[PDB]
Amino acid sequence: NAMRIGHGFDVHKFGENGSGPLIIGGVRIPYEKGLLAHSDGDVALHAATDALLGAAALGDIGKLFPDTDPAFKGADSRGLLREAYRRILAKGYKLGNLDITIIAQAPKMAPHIPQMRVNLAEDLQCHMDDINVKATTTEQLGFTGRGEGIACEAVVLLVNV
Amino acid sequence: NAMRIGHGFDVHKFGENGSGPLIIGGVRIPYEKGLLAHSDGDVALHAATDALLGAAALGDIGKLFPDTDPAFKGADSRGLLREAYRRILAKGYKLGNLDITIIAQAPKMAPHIPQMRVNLAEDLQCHMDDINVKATTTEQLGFTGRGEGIACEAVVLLVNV
Amino acid sequence: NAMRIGHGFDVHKFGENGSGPLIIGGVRIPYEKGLLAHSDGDVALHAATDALLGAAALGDIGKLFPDTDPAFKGADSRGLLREAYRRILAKGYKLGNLDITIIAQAPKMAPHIPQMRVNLAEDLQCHMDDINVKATTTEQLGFTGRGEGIACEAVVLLVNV
Ligand SMILES: Nc1ccn([C@@H]2O[C@H](COP(=O)(O)OP(=O)(O)OP(=O)(O)O)[C@@H](O)[C@H]2O)c(=O)n1
Ligand SMILES: Nc1ccn([C@@H]2O[C@H](COP(=O)(O)OP(=O)(O)OP(=O)(O)O)[C@@H](O)[C@H]2O)c(=O)n1
Ligand SMILES: Nc1ccn([C@@H]2O[C@H](COP(=O)(O)OP(=O)(O)OP(=O)(O)O)[C@@H](O)[C@H]2O)c(=O)n1
Ligand SMILES: [Cl-]
Ligand SMILES: [Mg+2]
Ligand SMILES: [Mg+2]
Ligand SMILES: [Mg+2]
Ligand SMILES: [Mg+2]
Repeated sequence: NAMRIGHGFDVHKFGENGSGPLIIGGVRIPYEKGLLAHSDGDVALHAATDALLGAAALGDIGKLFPDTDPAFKGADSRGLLREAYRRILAKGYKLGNLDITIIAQAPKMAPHIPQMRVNLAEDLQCHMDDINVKATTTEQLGFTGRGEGIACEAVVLLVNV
Repeated sequence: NAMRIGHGFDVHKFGENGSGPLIIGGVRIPYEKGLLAHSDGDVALHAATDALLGAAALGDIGKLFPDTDPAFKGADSRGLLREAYRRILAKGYKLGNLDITIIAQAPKMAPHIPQMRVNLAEDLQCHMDDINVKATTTEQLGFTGRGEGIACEAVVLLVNV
Repeated sequence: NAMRIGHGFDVHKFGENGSGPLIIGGVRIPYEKGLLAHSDGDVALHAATDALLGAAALGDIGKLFPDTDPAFKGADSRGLLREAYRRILAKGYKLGNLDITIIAQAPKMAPHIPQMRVNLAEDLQCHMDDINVKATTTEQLGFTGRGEGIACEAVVLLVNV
């Protein structure tokens, strides 16, 4: 079977005005709060990993890396992504292309998108043209608009090698 | 045209502490409330049906099965899915693969995912490897995090027969 | 590379009981409020444009048409869509198919869907069978259910010409 589709969706709640600031798409972004989570809280990498595992019918991140397991407290999401991708390659698939939509009232994602694409293209061993990332606001509506957290949605295509 | 993409999204509000407990992905899940709806309220099957009808440019579930029509009060969502799939086959398409993301603060979906995949693979007459299901929390943010309802998002690929 | 996937997501907040009523999918829909936005606020066309640009790894609408730029105040979203599609064709891709899910408590989208599909098929120079549009409610949950805005989600497939 030639191609497979995958979808990922992930949310994190902000901490308080201590938090050690954002990592999104492997990029450290300046901000007054960070996202609370078992690992580094990288919403964009989580959504992307799930899209990949989902396309491969491998479940999701929780399947591969139990949230219960203390070996992943503060785990680097880029490492989790690379491991999942390794498994996807093992199963005979490689990335066709990926598209990510970050949903956050703030901070601005646009300055960091090029580096995010760099990190992803590295991690998924492909050309940067196979990675798209956008960011969008929720016009101050709902919990993202209220600034209580950031959500991220990802969509992916795997090609059979 | 070789392949077609489809997306589905569906939400249901919980009832009170009577409700007759969850059906999700055709699986009856133990819980203090059920989801109010015209049919059985199976959010995951609704999202999946819409993804399929959407890929086929057949509209959505409301198009095929009027919500107004009393013949579908408490309708089995698996039956609705099978009917839609019948129509998709009629139009010359079959499932490539499906991926589903349930968004619910509770109860835990993970124990039921294998059976959900069984029901879907049966319904869409395919191998279980063409079905992925994940569940995710919203970290207690928004109406799902607040426990007022469950949302579900589905993505699908149809292949031309 | 044969096919590319894209995802779009967009939200707009309603104005007050002046607002000059809805445009969605290029269709003017009767309503007591309109959606506030820099351009015409057409959530469905925005989500679709982003899905297209995202599949093409061209970023999103903000990339092509700065929100800062006064040349796009009240810009027609259909025009923005046509420009983006022009760029996608330039890059060697054409629409495979598109699917859109409008998320709105009200007004009813169903009466307008056929015209929306007409506008899109015109804009993306394809057959209406390559366009699907659905609408869904959020059962009065969250900010859409509360009627403070409308959200829209789009998914797309590009084929290499
Ligand atoms: N956290 C965020 C959110 C948005 N953006 C940028 O702002 C643009 C869109 O933001 P938004 O206010 O959500 O735009 P629209 O909803 O499309 O506004 P309009 O109705 O005027 O088209 C995006 O392309 C993105 O580059 C960003 O950098 N960081
Ligand atoms: N109703 C739910 C919600 C979640 N899960 C399980 O819990 C995992 C993820 O839950 P969540 O708390 O949403 O995880 P993350 O947001 O990814 O947490 P982290 O930041 O620590 O990675 C999933 O893989 C799923 O198996 C579940 O069984 N039932
Ligand atoms: N703003 C809206 C929202 C919904 N609809 C129509 O109503 C149907 C579904 O609405 P909804 O109440 O969201 O349906 P379900 O959630 O699927 O209800 P049920 O549980 O009974 O299946 C759709 O197919 C659509 O045609 C509409 O015209 N305009
Ligand atoms: Cl909310
Ligand atoms: Mg984490
Ligand atoms: Mg129902
Ligand atoms: Mg606008
Ligand atoms: Mg909400």
